[PDB]
Amino acid sequence: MREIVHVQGGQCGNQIGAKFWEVISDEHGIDPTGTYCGDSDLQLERINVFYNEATGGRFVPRAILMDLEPGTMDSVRAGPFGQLFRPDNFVFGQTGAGNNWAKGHYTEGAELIDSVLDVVRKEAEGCDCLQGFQITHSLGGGTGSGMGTLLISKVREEYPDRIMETFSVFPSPKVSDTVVEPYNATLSVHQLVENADEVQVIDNEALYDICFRTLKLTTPTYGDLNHLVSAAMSGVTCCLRFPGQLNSDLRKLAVNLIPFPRLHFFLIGFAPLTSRGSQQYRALSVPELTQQMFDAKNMMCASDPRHGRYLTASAMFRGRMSTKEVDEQMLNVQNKNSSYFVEWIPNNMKSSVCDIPPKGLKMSVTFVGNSTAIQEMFKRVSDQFTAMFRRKAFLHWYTGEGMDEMEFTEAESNMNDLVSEYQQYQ
Amino acid sequence: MREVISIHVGQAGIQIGNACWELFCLEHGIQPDGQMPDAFNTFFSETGAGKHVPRCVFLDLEPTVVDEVRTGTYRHLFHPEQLISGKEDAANNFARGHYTIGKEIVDLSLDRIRKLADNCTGLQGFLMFNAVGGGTGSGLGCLLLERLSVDYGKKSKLNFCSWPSPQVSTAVVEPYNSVLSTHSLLEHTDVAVMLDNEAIYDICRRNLDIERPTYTNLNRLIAQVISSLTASLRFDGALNVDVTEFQTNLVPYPRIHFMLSSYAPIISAEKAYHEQLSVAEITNSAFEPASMMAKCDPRHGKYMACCLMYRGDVVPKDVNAAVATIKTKRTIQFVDWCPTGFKCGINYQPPTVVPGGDLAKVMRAVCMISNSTAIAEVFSRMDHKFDLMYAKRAFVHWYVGEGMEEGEFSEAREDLAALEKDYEEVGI
Amino acid sequence: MREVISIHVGQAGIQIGNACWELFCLEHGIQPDGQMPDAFNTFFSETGAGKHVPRCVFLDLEPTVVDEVRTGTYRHLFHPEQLISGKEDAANNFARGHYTIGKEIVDLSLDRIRKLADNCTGLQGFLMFNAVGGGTGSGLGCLLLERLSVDYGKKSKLNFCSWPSPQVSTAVVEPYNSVLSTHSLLEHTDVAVMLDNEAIYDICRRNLDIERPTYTNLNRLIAQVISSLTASLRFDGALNVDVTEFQTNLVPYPRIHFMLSSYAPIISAEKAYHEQLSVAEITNSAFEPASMMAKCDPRHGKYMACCLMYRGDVVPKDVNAAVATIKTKRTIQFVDWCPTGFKCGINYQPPTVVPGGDLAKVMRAVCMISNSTAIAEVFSRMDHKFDLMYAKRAFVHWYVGEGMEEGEFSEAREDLAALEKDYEEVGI
Repeated sequence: MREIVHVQGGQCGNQIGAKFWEVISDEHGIDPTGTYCGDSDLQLERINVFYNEATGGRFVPRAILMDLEPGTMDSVRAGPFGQLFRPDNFVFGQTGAGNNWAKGHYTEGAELIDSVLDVVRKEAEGCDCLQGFQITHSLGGGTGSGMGTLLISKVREEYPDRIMETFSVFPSPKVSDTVVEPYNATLSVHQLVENADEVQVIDNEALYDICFRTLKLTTPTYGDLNHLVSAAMSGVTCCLRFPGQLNSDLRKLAVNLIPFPRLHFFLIGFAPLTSRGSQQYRALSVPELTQQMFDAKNMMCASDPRHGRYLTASAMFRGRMSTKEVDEQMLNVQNKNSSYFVEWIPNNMKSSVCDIPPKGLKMSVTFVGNSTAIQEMFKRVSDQFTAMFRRKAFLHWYTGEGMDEMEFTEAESNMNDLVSEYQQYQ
Repeated sequence: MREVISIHVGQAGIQIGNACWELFCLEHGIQPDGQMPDAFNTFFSETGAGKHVPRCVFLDLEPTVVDEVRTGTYRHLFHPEQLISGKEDAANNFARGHYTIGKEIVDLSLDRIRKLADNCTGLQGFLMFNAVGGGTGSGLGCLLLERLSVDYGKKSKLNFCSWPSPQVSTAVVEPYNSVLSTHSLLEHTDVAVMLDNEAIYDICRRNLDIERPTYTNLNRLIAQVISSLTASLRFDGALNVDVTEFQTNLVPYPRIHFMLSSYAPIISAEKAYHEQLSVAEITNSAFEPASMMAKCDPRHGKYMACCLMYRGDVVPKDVNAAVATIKTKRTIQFVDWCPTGFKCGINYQPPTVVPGGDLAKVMRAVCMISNSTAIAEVFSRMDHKFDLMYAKRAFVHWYVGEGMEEGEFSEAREDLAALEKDYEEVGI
Repeated sequence: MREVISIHVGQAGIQIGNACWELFCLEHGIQPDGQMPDAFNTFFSETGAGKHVPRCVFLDLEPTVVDEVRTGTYRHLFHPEQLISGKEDAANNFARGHYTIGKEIVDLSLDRIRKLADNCTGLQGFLMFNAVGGGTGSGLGCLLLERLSVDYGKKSKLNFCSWPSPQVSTAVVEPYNSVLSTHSLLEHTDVAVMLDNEAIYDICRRNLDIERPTYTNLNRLIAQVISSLTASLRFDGALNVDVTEFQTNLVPYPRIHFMLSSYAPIISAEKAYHEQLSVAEITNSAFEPASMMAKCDPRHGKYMACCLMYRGDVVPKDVNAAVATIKTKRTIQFVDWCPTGFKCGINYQPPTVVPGGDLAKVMRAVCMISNSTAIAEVFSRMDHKFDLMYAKRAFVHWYVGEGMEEGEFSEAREDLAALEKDYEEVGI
């Protein structure tokens, strides 16, 4: 049928991907041993999208784990749902790119990339005919940003016509891990604009805001943040895995979202999100759900959507629900919030209904929106990049391992024009 | 002997066809297996020991809509190669459904259609069900109609289009999809009926008082219209008409074959208790502008031709009295050069009710199919919305890079512009 | 064929209509469903398999009184669209009911009335029920009447106004609403009957001997008057009277169409046992000033015209014997220019008693509608009360701020002053 090959790169990508396989396996009813339990036909009818039969009855994920450091991949294996993956699909590195984009892309990543290309071709070609890839990584680190995006370049050259969706966490706006964030981010974006088909932006500070103000969790760990991102990642591929009244695949979402080929950066949201206290007090219905979906407080990028215009947005609803309220609420938002939508695209909103809700909830929605408010982040990290590059700070940890001066200027030029093009349609 | 072949293309075509074939099975009293415990021969084939298989093909590029029919209650109703599936979706792209992933499925589809049409020559025609705003419903709809036109040249081809609504769309690329489809529906279909989604939404809100209808309650209403349309072919009546005489009676000029629909009464168990359903009153409700099923107010248009299908305990003298009242009423406008603006048709068998559905048992019903000059608004609004999108070439790179040439947008636009001038010139 | 349309506007109109329609259903023997287990054609329609739906519309701006009818026992007697509800109350303002909120509901009201009036020609007239002292009964009641006057010109329009009492008010701003309504029901109403609350209160205290009746006991008595008025349309009689023949016989000049009521006998089960209910004595009790239904003593008036509707086992010879005694009695006096001041009607069908109600089963009854010059006092009392209120401009800011201008108070006052002088000039 249609198949998605999963690639998890870097420490962030592995730990966000580990919880993704937790949430998908539970949704399809796979035991951590790999066996099926749950006696329902709809769970198993579309399982080849993410799993492979192993002639012993067991299902193995089509996932490739990639890092340059052996530590964090051992942690994923040792944890629960860690015995699910095939041991050959783990590709280690020994030395590790110490938060260096240059050593992740040019020097240290180069002797590993041949090995990860072997394993991704083995899984990709082995079926009938592939639908796409999904890559989860970070654009702050070394191995997630450097060799993660090298894989994107190599697999686009091998499979040119297939879609390639990437879940990237951006650098945080105010306070920052890994002091060379803007060097890693700007160098990764300029060839992720030319090699990736749809790119979905996550910020850690937006996730912290959600876990404080909406979920009211006192101590959110990385376990809880990754669970939220995994919920949204499962919602975008609801339609592939379950039937629905109005079906919409990943390429259906791509054609409906991106008006011009350069701009394919999306904001992700999830609803409903209530505290344990307020679970029993809240109305679950379509009009309430669309109101939480169109909130700045619920978006997983910390960029205020009210400062720009939604060029086009899409809402993948899940659950047994009536399609008039799916239609009329999307009309309601365009009439009420007239100023926040662009005028030369009529009916900017796209709706899709999948009939199987996530476990425990009667109804849920994932929001993917192509907004021109994403220029606030591209401007911000460009200014942080231009502040450090004028004085040539931390440059010879990139210059020394074969990345010359001209590619930094090209990276800034290729990203400043992206800011300008968003202003063009504002 | 005489039969009709149904083609369902796209997700909307299949799910409307699911409702259509559930009604047809219950009306002729066949079980989901396909055996009843020669009036039905126009829709079902005899296959050995009392067993009947429908004369339909299901075509979609997505497997996710057809597989549930393969595994549902109606697994063994359909012949397994009448349900044809591709591998990847058209993904709201006319160019995908027409050029790239088109040729792999249409060859298999034409093989099934040829085997189904060569059983008893003298077949009436083709019914095509599709969504105009979609990818495969528009793209594969063009390609299959081109191939059917070349092979079965002298044939009637009726199309039931789920046209996009003026306000609600549930896609963004539908101004592109609709104008490109209408170029290929103009030269390749014989009679097209426009059905709108929000028209059936508001019919279900006022007449049935369902505030939250799903796609299933829209499809039941569509199925009742098609059953009443083909009731004359299946059952005996006082004044019957087949599908060939629709073209003679509704299409005055070759390009003007766009038709509206209305069905009356559509009443629940709360309202059927309190209404008399006289032939005079159900025909008054049929011509009422908010009971039209296309969201196109006919007050600002002139009726070119109108065709009324009465079904049930209807005497022909009450039909003649009821149509006379309509002519004398001044709120409708007929065109001056069509004095005999009506075709009447009477069938004996009352409309069938699906158990556990939302309609009530009615003793008599009317289905109205009308040609009017009010259709100028429904094409001019889509003409406007394509102009906004194409102003600076939004969403074009998905079409043009993926196999069709820049300029087919312009050629389709001038064809739609020619259709607008044609409707204006006829109404003078 | 021959029917009348009932309009109920305001809370008082609805609750009086509730008692009216309970009596009409029980006398013609239809159940609350609407199916009986051509006499009913003047009030009820035919809807399919033996079901009958009333020809009435219920109008209020405040939803509480119409929701409670829609959820009660009589849910499916009424058509769901015949009970029209607003969102917010008129709140004792003529200005609100006429100008601000009133216009949003009148369009929906006229649509229902047009559909109900187009069923047959020879529509006999319209019966309107409203409270003069209220907001929506006065404001929206007037507004409906301009639109009815322009459309249905020649059709008779009878009004039953629940006039404010001399002493009891239950409202403070109702002198303003009453004078404004009376100005605007002069030119929009053919026949107006005044029903007063304290007149029914003291009739129930002396005749039926109930010390604590409520509004539902008032409404039963009102329902008996309307049933006796329209008994000749529904049933056969010895000498029948139509509704167009009331205005010919009781209105001498266009501006005098304000009449009283009386009904006799209204006796309980313990008193009916002891009374011989002769035609002579029930007509003596009808003309008795303490049995009148407006609280307006006719001893200081002159009867201009009188209409007597006998109902039951009444022979025409006892009518002639009884009315001769009335003419010869000197405490009741007639005007000099009207020598024959009587219209008599006899109907066969005896009055029907509601079970659990407080009237007794009687073999004969009289309903009397009389025009007199005693109406000068009932306009004079509000003319005193309106002048007191308006002298230092109280409660006017509620009207003026809401959309009517200052000066319609002045115009209404001078029109009422003109009406007082007209009644005085006729009686000379």
